[PDB]
Amino acid sequence: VDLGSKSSNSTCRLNVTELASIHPGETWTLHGMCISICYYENVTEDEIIGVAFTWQHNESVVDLWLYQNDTVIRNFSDITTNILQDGLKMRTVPVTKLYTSRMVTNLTVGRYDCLRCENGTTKIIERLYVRLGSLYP
Amino acid sequence: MEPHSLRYNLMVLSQDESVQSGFLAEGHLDGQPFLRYDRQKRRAKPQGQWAEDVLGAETWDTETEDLTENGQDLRRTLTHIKDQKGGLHSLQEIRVCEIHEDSSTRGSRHFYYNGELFLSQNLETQESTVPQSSRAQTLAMNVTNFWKEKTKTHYRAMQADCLQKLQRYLKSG
Ligand SMILES: *[C@@H]1O[C@H](CO)[C@@H](O)[C@H](O)[C@H]1NC(C)=O
Ligand SMILES: *[C@@H]1O[C@H](CO)[C@@H](O)[C@H](O)[C@H]1NC(C)=O
Ligand SMILES: *[C@@H]1O[C@H](CO)[C@@H](O)[C@H](O)[C@H]1NC(C)=O
Ligand SMILES: *[C@@H]1O[C@H](CO)[C@@H](O)[C@H](O)[C@H]1NC(C)=O
Ligand SMILES: *[C@@H]1O[C@H](CO)[C@@H](O)[C@H](O)[C@H]1NC(C)=O
Ligand SMILES: *[C@@H]1O[C@H](CO)[C@@H](O)[C@H](O)[C@H]1NC(C)=O
Repeated sequence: VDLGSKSSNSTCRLNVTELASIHPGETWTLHGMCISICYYENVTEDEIIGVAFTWQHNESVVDLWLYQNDTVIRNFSDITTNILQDGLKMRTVPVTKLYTSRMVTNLTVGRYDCLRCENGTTKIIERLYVRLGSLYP
Repeated sequence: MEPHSLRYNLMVLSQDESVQSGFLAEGHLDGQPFLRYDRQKRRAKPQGQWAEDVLGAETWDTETEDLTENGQDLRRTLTHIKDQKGGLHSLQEIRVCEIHEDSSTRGSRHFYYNGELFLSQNLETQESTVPQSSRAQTLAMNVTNFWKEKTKTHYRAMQADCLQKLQRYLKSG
């Protein structure tokens, strides 16, 4: 699967096996909550961006959803736990946000990597680890 | 045990057909003020010693951007409310999210025109409620029609924003 923008000559072939070793722009962990909100400036019409999900319990098991031209072009393979899995464009600044909100279960714990192609290489702009736990402190 | 909560209170004003520049805003966390908005500097700022010294300073960068987006949206909405009467008019939005002791969440927004509730929306279910009055119905039709011209995504994203912030603020304390 390809990410990035053909018009900007910045396309990258996704290799999920390489994601673990990529240094993310920002990285954090939530316990008992799965809400990832990734911030993309100056997204072009043809640019494919998205979110990879690597299961906590098997690093080889990776899901993906993809966004292009303000529409979801690929859902997670399992959407039953999804509360929100879509993008939106802000009005006051030229920013597109990708929202991934899911029920936290033994099947959604893991690593969520917000992806972008830059100069034909895969970047991770934000990485969120999700773990079980009590939302209420 | 009472739920944890994050509450935003924004207000915009109009007179003689012109929506004033800027907006008013405040935020409360678990019932206590933590956020104020400097309308001149156009900056969210801490309210109280706890918000000043405990919350990360990045809090105010994020809140400034988020309030600006919300406040400009509210200015736009007021522009499209039909009211040709003179005088100072106000549109206020109260937005709240909660985390309950059983770890479940709630979220809603409520709109007041000249102090009168005319529309409430449940941000988790997308259900809207309008008071039984001819005036409130007219106002709510006015607003909801303007919005019509990603609805579900829009409302759920507001809830996601709020919940993410609440979780972060609770951790800091
Ligand atoms: C994906 O990445 C791994 C690690 O670099 C590499 O061994 C493998 O050859 C790559 N797969 C493809 C199809 O390029
Ligand atoms: C996006 O594009 C605008 C207009 O060209 C430019 O001013 C701005 O710096 C760009 N944003 C970023 C963060 O690259
Ligand atoms: C993006 O979507 C719009 C429809 O909303 C369409 O008119 C436009 O051609 C699309 N752009 C591309 C490059 O697909
Ligand atoms: C992890 O996933 C890979 C790829 O599906 C599979 O080959 C492997 O058996 C799994 N390992 C475990 C311990 O579940
Ligand atoms: C993603 O899932 C939604 C809900 O089932 C569906 O409406 C939409 O067509 C799906 N999109 C794709 C590209 O599979
Ligand atoms: C996984 O979680 C579900 C609830 O989502 C629960 O019913 C099930 O027992 C769990 N299974 C394991 C092996 O943890």
